[PDB]
Amino acid sequence: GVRTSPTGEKVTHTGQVYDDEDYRRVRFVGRQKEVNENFAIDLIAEQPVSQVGSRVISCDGGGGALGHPRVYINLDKETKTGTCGYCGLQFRQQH
Amino acid sequence: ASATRLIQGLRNWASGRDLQAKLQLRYQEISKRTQPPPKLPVGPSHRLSNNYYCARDGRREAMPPSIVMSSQSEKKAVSPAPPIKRWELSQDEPYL
Amino acid sequence: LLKKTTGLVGLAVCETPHERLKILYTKILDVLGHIPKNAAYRKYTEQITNEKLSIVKAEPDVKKLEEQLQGGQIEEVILQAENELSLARKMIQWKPWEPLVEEPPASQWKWPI
Amino acid sequence: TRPTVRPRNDVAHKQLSAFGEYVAEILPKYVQQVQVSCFSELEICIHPDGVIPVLTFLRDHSNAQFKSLADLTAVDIPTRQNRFEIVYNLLSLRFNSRIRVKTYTDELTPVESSVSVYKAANWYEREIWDMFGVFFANHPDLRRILTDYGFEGHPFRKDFPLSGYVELRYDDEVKRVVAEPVELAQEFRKFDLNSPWEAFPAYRQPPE
Amino acid sequence: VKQDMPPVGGYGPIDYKRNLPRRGLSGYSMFAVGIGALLFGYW
Amino acid sequence: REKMFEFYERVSGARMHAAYVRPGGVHQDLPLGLMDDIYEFSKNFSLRIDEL
Amino acid sequence: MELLQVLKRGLQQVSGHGGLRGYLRVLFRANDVRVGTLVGEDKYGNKYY
Amino acid sequence: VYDQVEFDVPIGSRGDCYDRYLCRVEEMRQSIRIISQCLNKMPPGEIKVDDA
Amino acid sequence: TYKYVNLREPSMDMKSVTDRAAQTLLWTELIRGLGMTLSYLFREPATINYPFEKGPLSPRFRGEHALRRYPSGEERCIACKLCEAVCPAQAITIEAEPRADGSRRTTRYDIDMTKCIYCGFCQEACPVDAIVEGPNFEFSTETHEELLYNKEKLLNNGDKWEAEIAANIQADYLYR
Amino acid sequence: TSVKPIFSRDMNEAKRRVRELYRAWYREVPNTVHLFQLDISVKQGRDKVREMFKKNAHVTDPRVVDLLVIKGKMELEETINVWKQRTHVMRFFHETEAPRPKDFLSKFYVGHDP
Ligand code: SF4
Ligand code: SF4
Ligand SMILES: [Zn+2]
Repeated sequence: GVRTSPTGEKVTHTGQVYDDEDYRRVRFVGRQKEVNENFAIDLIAEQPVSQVGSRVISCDGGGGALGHPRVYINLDKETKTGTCGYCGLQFRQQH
Repeated sequence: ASATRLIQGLRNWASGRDLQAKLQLRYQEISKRTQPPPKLPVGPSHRLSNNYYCARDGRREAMPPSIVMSSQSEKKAVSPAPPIKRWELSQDEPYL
Repeated sequence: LLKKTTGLVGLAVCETPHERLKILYTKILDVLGHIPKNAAYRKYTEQITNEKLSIVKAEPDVKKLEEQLQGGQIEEVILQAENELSLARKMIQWKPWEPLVEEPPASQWKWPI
Repeated sequence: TRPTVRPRNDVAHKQLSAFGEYVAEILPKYVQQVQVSCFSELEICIHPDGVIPVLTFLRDHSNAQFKSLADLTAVDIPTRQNRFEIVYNLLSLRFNSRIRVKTYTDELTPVESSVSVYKAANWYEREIWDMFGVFFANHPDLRRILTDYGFEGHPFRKDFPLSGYVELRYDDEVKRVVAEPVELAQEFRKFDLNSPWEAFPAYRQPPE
Repeated sequence: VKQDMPPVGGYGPIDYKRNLPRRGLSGYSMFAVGIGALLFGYW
Repeated sequence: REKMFEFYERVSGARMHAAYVRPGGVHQDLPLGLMDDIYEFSKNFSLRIDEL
Repeated sequence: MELLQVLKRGLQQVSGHGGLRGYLRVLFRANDVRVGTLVGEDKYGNKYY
Repeated sequence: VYDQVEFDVPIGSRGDCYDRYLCRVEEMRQSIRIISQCLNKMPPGEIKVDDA
Repeated sequence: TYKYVNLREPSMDMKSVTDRAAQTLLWTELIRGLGMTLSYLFREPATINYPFEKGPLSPRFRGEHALRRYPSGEERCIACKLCEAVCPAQAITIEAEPRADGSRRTTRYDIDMTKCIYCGFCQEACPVDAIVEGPNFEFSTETHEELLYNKEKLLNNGDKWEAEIAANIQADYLYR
Repeated sequence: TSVKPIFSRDMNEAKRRVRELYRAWYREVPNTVHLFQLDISVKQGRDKVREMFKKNAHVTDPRVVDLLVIKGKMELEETINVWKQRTHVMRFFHETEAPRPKDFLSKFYVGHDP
């Protein structure tokens, strides 16, 4: 979800944009500002919450040794989903 | 490899060697760029038992240097080591 | 049999190695007699020089003398005898059997600091 | 301790200990320590007034014959009052051995040049002048060898900073390469890496 | 296990010696050919 | 020499500065099929020395 | 004679690029005119042989 | 493992540029000899020390 | 176990002396050298037709840096700064914060490609395979600061080259 | 408190050596201006040599002034021989460096440093 400042400048996924009175916009004059349009905070929120039937799940990000270190997530809160601190995939105990 | 036998004989004669036997350009004799996945072996410390690290700790068996002389008979004169053995001339190809 | 070259560049062949070695060893013992008896350089160098001189007096051959002196060619054994002679002539001047000139400072050789 | 630990050599350890006793009692006027490390390397710590009598001994004595000066080195240690530690690495081809002769100086006391023993030293200690500021007496042509021609200071001292004090750039007003005080667009990031747990109990120092 | 290993009988023998294979006529023959060329030219 | 830089690039990923031999061994094992190509290089390299 | 096969391979390199127009096209763009098996073509027009 | 490979050491005789040239050529020869022996005698196993 | 290069006395019979003088006067070894050079004249050269042909590379190749994502679009980097701790040239500059969903992500990820020594210690220090040194080597610029990459350029190199970086890591992860 | 000398037994031999080094530099300055085709005057270079000598005029240790004579002779040998270029000679004249603030108020204006 990229947006645009009043100066016409794209705001990055970090939130950086130069101010109106900031001289450092002159580096983009006649050139471009390279932002990445694939925001990971948007793409991870599109994922479905995975319903599992255990009390503690494991997550390695998929792909085995191609993902992240394997972590175990406790799913005892029925208020909040159990979110992987590495990959951001989130889990819910189905009962 | 695609050279005609006239140019091949000319080239072999001008070099004086059989050049087609040992071509410095490479063809289908080299390895495939796509290989099957390997199963690499593990070391000797991948054991589930009798593998306490205190019994294979290299860095902790390093000692401080043993002080021989410090300023706090008819004994034999020594060398740092026995004198080096004279090398043998090569039986393969001595050039003699 | 007159070995044609020593194999080393700038090291000429000695025509009469035994007489040259006897002269150099007796000259080392002569210079080395000027050192005091308590000095370990005198005792150690007299020991090795008397051993080498006994071996030179015991062997007529050049090749077997090279194999039992155990110093390579006979010409670099002669070179080593000359270096030992020059060293002992310097050791007369230096007098290193004397006690230590100065103790080092208190943690001068302490590693790690 | 078989596969992953380095195999200890006891024979060369014993031989280097005996030869260190030999060197120490032939030359007790200068020899201050003799030590053999666990990986079997002999160090002869001597007094700086005996650089030449020791090194001419080990080069010329018929039980030493250290005919090659492999490397000559200084080490700055600022916690010592003699902050420089001059290190001679010697190679005896006859007995197939190596020895280390270590001595010391501070900023002001000269060391006698060993070019009359090993001509190989002619640049090394010259490098030690350029990098550490250890003056060598009776050196044939003592000058800088590695730094720039107008370079002030001696870089391999540990109170000298990693980047220098001056940087160079071409100035177009003066048509010339000029020196200015160094200003980095990004400072070198000093990392504090040392763990606060002791790694090696064998090397523990006694407390105060 | 699967590891980069040589073949079972090992690799073939690899040549490593000098091969400067001594071609050409003798010195007598080369001077004779040169003299014969001179004699043909002179004639 | 270009083929030997291909050997460095296959073993480490850099043609010159491999950072491959490390304290404790090497960084990474040989890729499969590398030693066959080292054989095919070495079998023919003698003729290259001979013509030099 | 094996020179006739060389000239015939050159003439079928001419005939293999789709005539003289394709031959001179690949000669001036590529500075090479040898023919290969078309392995594929991407969505940009790069042709792989 | 140089104590386990078999190779010769080329020795000059005159100490000039030409003997050093021939020594480097014959060291390339003996390097091909060592590479043949290393390709024939490559053991299996790990490539780092297993002290982690 | 040693050999003597150049320890040959030439033979002194009239045959060998005449051979050496015919070599001297008739230039036999010079014609040998001309013949070896003429033998290379009639060889197919080693020249590849760059840029239409490319030099062969391996999947271990260390080229242009890129930041990878998971197969959900979430970026792999969790701001742990191991790559910039291991970096031998101090080419990596990382700043982080918890972002709006509490995830541990970077706000700054700079790689100076003019300090970088292209040794790949960052990709092998990375615990999540986030920073990788990809297959691209054709990224020469006309300006110095176009090689001063920030996080946007690195995530765009990941999005640009992921179809190839995933296959190189597929072919080489079992050696790692 | 008893140390080994470098060249000088006391300060007087050291001042003899400092004096002879200043003599040698004073003689060399016109040759240095001529062959490096410097655009300073000879008087300006002799003033710079005077400044580089009088910077060190507070040193009361014979060993330190022995080392200063040694380093000055090394600079002189690198100048007599064309080992320095024009740039290494002109680095004594900090031309591209803007004059720093010297008083308190302007250093207060420009930044944080004393
Ligand atoms: S390849 Fe090496 S130098 Fe470059 S960023 Fe990675 S760790 Fe740093
Ligand atoms: S790229 Fe990898 S090593 Fe670097 S901070 Fe991110 S997760 Fe850590
Ligand atoms: Zn996960």
